[PDB]
Amino acid sequence: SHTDIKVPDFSDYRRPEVLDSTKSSKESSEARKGFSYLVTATTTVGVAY
Amino acid sequence: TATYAQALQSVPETQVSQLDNGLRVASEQSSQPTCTVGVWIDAGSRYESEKNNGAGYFVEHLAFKGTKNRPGNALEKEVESMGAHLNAYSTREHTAYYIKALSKDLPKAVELLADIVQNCSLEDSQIEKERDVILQELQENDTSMRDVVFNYLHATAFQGTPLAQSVEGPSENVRKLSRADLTEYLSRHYKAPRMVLAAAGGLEHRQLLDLAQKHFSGLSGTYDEDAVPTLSPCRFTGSQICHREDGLPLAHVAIAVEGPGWAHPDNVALQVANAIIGHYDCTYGGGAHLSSPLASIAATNKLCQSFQTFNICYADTGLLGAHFVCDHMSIDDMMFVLQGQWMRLCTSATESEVLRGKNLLRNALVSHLDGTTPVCEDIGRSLLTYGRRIPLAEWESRIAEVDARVVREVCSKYFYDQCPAVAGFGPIEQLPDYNRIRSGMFWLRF
Amino acid sequence: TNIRKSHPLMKIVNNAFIDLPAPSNISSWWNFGSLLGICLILQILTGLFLAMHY
Amino acid sequence: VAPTLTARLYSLLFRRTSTFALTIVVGALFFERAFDQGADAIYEHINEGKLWKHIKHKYEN
Amino acid sequence: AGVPPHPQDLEFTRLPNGLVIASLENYAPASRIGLFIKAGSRYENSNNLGTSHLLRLASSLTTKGASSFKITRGIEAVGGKLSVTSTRENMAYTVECLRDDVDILMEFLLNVTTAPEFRRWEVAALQPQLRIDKAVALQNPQAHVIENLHAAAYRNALANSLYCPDYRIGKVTPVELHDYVQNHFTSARMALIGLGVSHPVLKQVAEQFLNIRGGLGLSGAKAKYHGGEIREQNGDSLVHAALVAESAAIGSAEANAFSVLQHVLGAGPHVKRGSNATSSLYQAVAKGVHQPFDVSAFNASYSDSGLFGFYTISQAASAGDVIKAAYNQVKTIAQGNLSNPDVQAAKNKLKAGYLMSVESSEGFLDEVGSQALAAGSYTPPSTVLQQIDAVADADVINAAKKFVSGRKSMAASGNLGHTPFIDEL
Amino acid sequence: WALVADLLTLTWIGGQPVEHPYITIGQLASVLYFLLILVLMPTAGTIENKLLKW
Amino acid sequence: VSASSRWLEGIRKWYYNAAGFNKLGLMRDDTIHENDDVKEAIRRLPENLYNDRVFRIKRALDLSMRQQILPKEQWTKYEEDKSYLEPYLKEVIRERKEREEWAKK
Amino acid sequence: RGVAGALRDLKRSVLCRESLRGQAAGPLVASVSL
Amino acid sequence: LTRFLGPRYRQLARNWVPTASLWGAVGAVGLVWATDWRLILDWVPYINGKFK
Ligand SMILES: CCCCCCCCCCCCCC(=O)OC[C@H](COP(=O)([O-])OCC[N+](C)(C)C)OC(=O)CCCCCCCCCCCCC
Ligand code: HEM
Ligand SMILES: CCCCCC(=O)OC[C@H](COP(=O)([O-])OCCN)OC(=O)CCCCC
Ligand SMILES: CCCCCC(=O)OC[C@H](COP(=O)([O-])OCCN)OC(=O)CCCCC
Repeated sequence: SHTDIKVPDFSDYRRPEVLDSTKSSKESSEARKGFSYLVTATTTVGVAY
Repeated sequence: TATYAQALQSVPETQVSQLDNGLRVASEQSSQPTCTVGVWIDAGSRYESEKNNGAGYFVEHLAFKGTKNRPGNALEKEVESMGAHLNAYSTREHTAYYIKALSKDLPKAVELLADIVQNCSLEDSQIEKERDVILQELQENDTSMRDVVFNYLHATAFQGTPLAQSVEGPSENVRKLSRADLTEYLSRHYKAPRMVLAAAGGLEHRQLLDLAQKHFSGLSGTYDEDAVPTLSPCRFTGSQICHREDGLPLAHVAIAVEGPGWAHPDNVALQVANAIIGHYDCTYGGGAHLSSPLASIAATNKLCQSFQTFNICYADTGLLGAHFVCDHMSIDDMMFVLQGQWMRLCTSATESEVLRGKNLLRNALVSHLDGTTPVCEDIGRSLLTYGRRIPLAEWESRIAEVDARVVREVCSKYFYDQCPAVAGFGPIEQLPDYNRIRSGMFWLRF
Repeated sequence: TNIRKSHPLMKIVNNAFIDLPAPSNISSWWNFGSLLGICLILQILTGLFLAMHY
Repeated sequence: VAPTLTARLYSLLFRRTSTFALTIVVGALFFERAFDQGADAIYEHINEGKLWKHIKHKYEN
Repeated sequence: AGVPPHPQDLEFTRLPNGLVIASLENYAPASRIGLFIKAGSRYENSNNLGTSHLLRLASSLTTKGASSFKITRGIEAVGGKLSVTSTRENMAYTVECLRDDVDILMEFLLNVTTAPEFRRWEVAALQPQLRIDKAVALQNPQAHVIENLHAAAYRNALANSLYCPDYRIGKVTPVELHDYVQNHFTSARMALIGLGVSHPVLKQVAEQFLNIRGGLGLSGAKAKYHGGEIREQNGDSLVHAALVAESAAIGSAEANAFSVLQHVLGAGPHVKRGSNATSSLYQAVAKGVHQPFDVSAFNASYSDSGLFGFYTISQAASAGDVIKAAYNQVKTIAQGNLSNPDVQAAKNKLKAGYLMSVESSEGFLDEVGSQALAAGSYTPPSTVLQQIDAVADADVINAAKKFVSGRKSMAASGNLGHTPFIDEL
Repeated sequence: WALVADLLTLTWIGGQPVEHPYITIGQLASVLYFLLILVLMPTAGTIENKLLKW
Repeated sequence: VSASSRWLEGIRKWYYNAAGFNKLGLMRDDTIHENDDVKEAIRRLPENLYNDRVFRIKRALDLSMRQQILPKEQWTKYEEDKSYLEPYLKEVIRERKEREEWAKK
Repeated sequence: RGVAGALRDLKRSVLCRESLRGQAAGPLVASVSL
Repeated sequence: LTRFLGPRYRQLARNWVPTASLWGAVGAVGLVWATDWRLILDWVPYINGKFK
C-alpha cells in the first residue's frame, strides 16, 4: 500500500534547468548553486561596506 | 606458501560465448560436484510504464506455476525430485531465474530454464490466484520499515522518472493488470540479445554452449521489430519525504546523494570510503573500540540500533549514502555524526584508515564470491552491466590505486555541497529540517 | 556528542536562537520582538558614545 | 558552449568556504572605491556649481 | 583453456593428546581458521547456566597477549573477522582474513581461546549484552519453541538453553568463565581446522599453544530423554508447535534413516512460492486445511541422542487439525505406505543438499570441524553419499515406527485454545 | 608564601622613589615574581611527586 | 640494602609525615587528583576498597571541617601506606598509551 | 552480526501461505561476531 | 603533548595547509581593507585614489 505513495508534481516550483525528467541535474548543479551563493556573497559585500 | 596476489591469478578465466541470436553464454568451471545455472534478463521496473508497473513482479509469480510442456505441478516435481532448488528475483534493472542442482543435472536444469523463460503458460485461473497473493505481499512489505523507507527514497530521489517506481507496483495496477499486459511485457523485454545464460561450478563451457544452442535457439533475436527499448537518463532530485508515525517504536532514516552508475571507475573509491564508515548493529561485539568513528560513537553513546552505508548502482545513476534506525531522541545526533564523517573524508582523509577501507573491500569481495550461486550471479549481472566479467585481479588493481588523495577528491565530487535525497519514516519529529541537512553537506571551516 | 548542545554557554544560545522550535506561520508582527532587542542595543551604543561628550 | 559564468564562479571561488570569504573581502575592497567614486559623482552632478570644490578655483591666491 | 588446477586433498592428523588438526590448501585468496571445542551449552549445570552464552559474547575482551582494543583494531585493520558459533554441543571460534594475514589472526585466535583474562570490570560491562542478544534471537518464535522443546525432552544437559536464563543475566561471574575455559577448552576436546593454510603451521601451532591438558575428562554425563510438554500462551498471531520423539545419535546408521525420513516427509522448500508437491506432510495438511500454514519435518541429531518429528505453523483455530493431519501422515509411513520412488527422491534431496551445504568455505569448515569432534575423522562426500544409498526403505519405515511409538516431547507457543496436549493425539 | 612576601616587597617598593637601593630590590623582586610562578613552584610539585614515589 | 638508601627512605618518611595527610587517617592514593585516568581506576576498584576509600575521605573531610586531626596512634604509618590504586592506574594509563600509539599510524 | 539458524524494531508480518513456507524449523545455532 | 607526532598527524597538517593559508589571506586582506592601510594599498592599481 505504501507502493501507492507517489510524490506530487513540483513542476510549478522547479527551476528551468530542472524541468526535464530525462536530463541529469548534475549538468546545472554548479550554475544553480553559484547563483544563490553569488546572491549571498554580494549581500555580504554590501554589509561589509 | 602462495601469496594473496598469486591466488588472484589462480581463479579460472570466465569463458564467454554468444549464440547467433544474441544470447550470451558465460561460465566459470570448478571442481565442485554441484553448480548454479540461470538466466539474467535486462528487465525491471525501470523499463515499465505507469500503466503496466509491477508487471515483471507479476510474471515472477507465474514463471514457476506452469509451462506449455510442463503444466502446473510438473515443473516443481522435476526440480524437487532431483534435489535441485529453483529461485528468482527482480530489481529495478535486472530479472533473474536460476537453479541450484548437481553437475550431472546440468542438461535438465538448462532445459527447464528454457521452458520457463520462453513457454510461460500464464493461465487466467492462475493470474487471478496470484492477484490476491501479491496483494497480501504488499501488506506484508508495509510492516518492513526498511523496505518502506528505501522505496520512499527512490520515490523522492528519482521523482518523475521510472526509477521512482517500486518493483512490486501500486496496489491498483496489480488489480487491473490483464494477461495481455504481461505477454506484451514478455515479448518486448525477454529477447535473446538482452539475456545472459550464466553457470558456475563443475561443468565444461562446451556442454553449456551446446545446451544453449539446443534449447534457446528457438528465440527471436538480433532483430525483433522497430520496438527497441532504450533507458533514458533519470533526473535526480534533492528532496525530502517524511512519513510521521509516532505509533512505531523506532525511526528509520535513509539519506543519499546521486551516484555515478555501474560503469564509472569512481565506484571503487566510493566503496572504500563507505567501508571506512562501515556499518553497525546492536549485536556487534566491538562497541567502543571499533575503528569507524561513527560506529564507536554510536555504540558508546547508544545513538542507534543499527546503521549501514550503501552505494546502489543503476545505469548512469545511483544512490550513495547511509541508512540507520534509532530512538526518536537520537535522530539529530546520528545525522550530525554521519554528515561529519562525510565532510571529514571529503577534506581530511588519512592514509591508514583508507588502507583499512581497501582491506575491508578485498575481504568483502572474496568472501562474497564463495559458492556457485554468488559466482553465477556475478557472471550474469556483470555481462549485463559491464559487458564482461571483471577478474578479481583487476578489482585488486583498482583498489590498490586508491589512496587518501583519491578518497578526498572522489568523496568531494559526490558529497561536498550536494543536495541529498532524504526519506524518513516513524517517530521523526526530531528529524532535522532539510535546510539544516543541506547545511551539513559543507563545512564553514574548509 | 555535539558541542553546540552540551557546552554550558552555547546550549543557552542554542536553545534560544538556533534549535528553538518556533511556529511555522508566525507573521511579520512577530518580528518586533527582535527589533525591540536591536533598538535597545542601538540606543545603548549611541547612548554611551554621547556620554563620552555630554 | 562552455558552462555558464555562474557555474565557473561556483567551482572556482565559492566551493571552498575559505575562497568564498577571500572572494568577498576582495570584492568588498573594489566595491567600496567603485561605489564611493560613482556615488559621489552623482551627488556632485545633481549639485553642480553649489559645492565648495566647484567655486574653489576663484579664490586660489 | 580455462580449466581449474588439480584440487589438493584434505590433510588430517590426530595428536596423542587427543587434538585433531585438519587442513586444506584450496589456493583461495582468503584463509579461514576455526577452533572447534566441545564446550556447548550441554556442559553447563544448574549452578552456572548461561556461562557459555556470556563466553560466546566475550571474544573481544582483554587477553594476556592482546588487549580488547588491539583485537578489535588489529582485526579490522586487515579487514578480518572473528566469530563465535555455538550449538548445544560445540563452540566454534572462527577467524577469516586474506591469506597474507593468517599469522596476525592466528595470534588473536589463540589468545581469545587460551589466554582470556575475563577482567572483572570488562565482564560487568558485558552483562547487559546478554539481554540484547537474547531479545534479538527470541523475536523469531522458532527460537523459544525449540528452547522449550529441548527443555521438555531432556532432564539434563540438552534442556539447557542456548541463551542465558533471565535470572542469570548479571550473575555470571568471572570465576565461572575461567572455570568453564579450564574445564572444556582442552586438547582432547578441540579441533584446529584451517583453509588456505598449510598443514605444518597448524600442526606447529597445535603443538606450541593448544597443548592444554584435561581439567575435565570427556564427560559421561549422558543426556537422559524424559519427554513432556511446555506450552506458552502469548499474543502471537500464529501457533508454532513442534512434536518430537527420541530418534538416534549422530553418526549411527539409524541417524541416516531419519535424515531420509526427513526428506520423505518434507523439510524446507525447493521452489520460490511453490505448492511443494513432493512434500507429503504439506500435501497431507492441505487436504483438510485451506488456511495459510506451514509444516516441516524436524531432525536434530546429537552425540548421544536425537530428536525427530515435525514443526507446524498455523492459525490458532487450525492448530489441532494441522498437527493431527501431520501426525497421521507419519503413521501411514509407519504402516508401510512408502514407495521406492518416494525414498529415491528423498535420497536425492538429502544427497544434493549435503553437497550444496559444503560449496562454501563457511559450510565446509563447519562440516569438517563438526566431523572432527563428533567422529574424530573426516568422511569425504562420496562416502557420505554411499552411506545415504545404504539406507533401505525398511529403515525409513522403522524410523517412522520409532517416532509413532516413542514417548513424545512437545513445545507450543501462541493462542493455544485449540492446540492439543500430547495425550489428545 | 615566598610569592606573598615577594608581592609585599613589590608593594613596598612601589610606594618609594626610584633610587638606591630600591632600584636593585625592585628588580630582584620582579625577577623573583616571575621565577616563582614559572620555574620554582612547578619544580617543587615535581620534587614532591618523587618523594611520594609517583 | 645500604646505609645511603635508608637516608633516601629517611627523607621520604620525613616528607610523608610533613605532608600530613596521614594525620587525617588518609592514604597517599586517597589524596590523588582525579583526572580521567584516575576516575577510571577508581571505577575499577573492588567493592571493599571503594567503600574503604569513601569512608576515609569522608572521615578526613569531617576532620577538615572541625580543623582537627586524629590521635597519633591512628595516623597512617608510612610503612603501612598501601598503594591500592597504583596497579589500577598503571593499567589505565597503559591502555591510553596504546590508543594514542594507534592514533599516530 | 548476530544470527539464529533453525531451518535445517517490529521485524515484519508474514500473512499469506507463500511467505510462510520455510518458516517451520528443520537444531538452533547461535553465532556472534564483531 | 607528544600524542600528535606521527604519520597520521603529519597527513592532517598537509590536508589543512591550503585552507589555513587561505584564512590567513582572508584575515590579512581583511585587516588591510578595514584599516585603509596605505603601506599595502598604495601598490594596488585601482585603489590608488589617494592623491598625496
Ligand atoms: C579586524 C579586521 C577583520 C576584518 C575581516 C573581514 C571579513 C568579511 C567577511 C568574510 C567571511 C565569509 C564567511 C562565509 O561566507 O560564511 C558565512 C555564511 C555562508 O553563506 P552560505 O549559507 O551561502 O554557505 C556558504 C556555502 N559555500 C561556502 C559552499 C558557498 O554567510 C551567510 O550565510 C550569512 C550572510 C548574511 C549577511 C548578514 C549578517 C549580518 C547581521 C544583520 C545585519 C542587519 C542588522 C544588524
Ligand atoms: C532604552 C534605551 C534609551 C532610550 C529610549 C533613550 C532615549 C533618549 C532620548 C529620546 C533622548 C533625547 C535626545 C534628544 O532629544 O536630543 C536621550 C538623551 C540622552 N541619552 Fe538616551 N536613551 C536610551 C539609552 C541611553 C543610554 C544607555 C545612555 C548612556 C550610556 C544614554 C545617554 C543619553 C544622553 C547622554 C543623552 C543626552 C544627549 C542628547 O540629548 O542627545 N541613553 N535619550
Ligand atoms: C563574522 C562572520 C560570522 C559567520 C557565522 C555564520 O554565518 O553563521 C552560519 C550561517 C550559515 O551557515 P549554516 O547555518 O548553513 O551552517 C553550516 C554548517 N556546515 O549564517 C547565518 O545565516 C547566521 C546568522 C548570523 C547573524 C549574526
Ligand atoms: C588593534 C588596533 C589598531 C589601530 C590602528 C589605527 O587606528 O589605524 C592606523 C593605520 C592607518 O593606516 P596608514 O596607512 O596611515 O598607517 C599609518 C601607520 N601608523 O592602520 C594600520 O596601519 C593598521 C595596523 C594593524 C596592527 C595590529
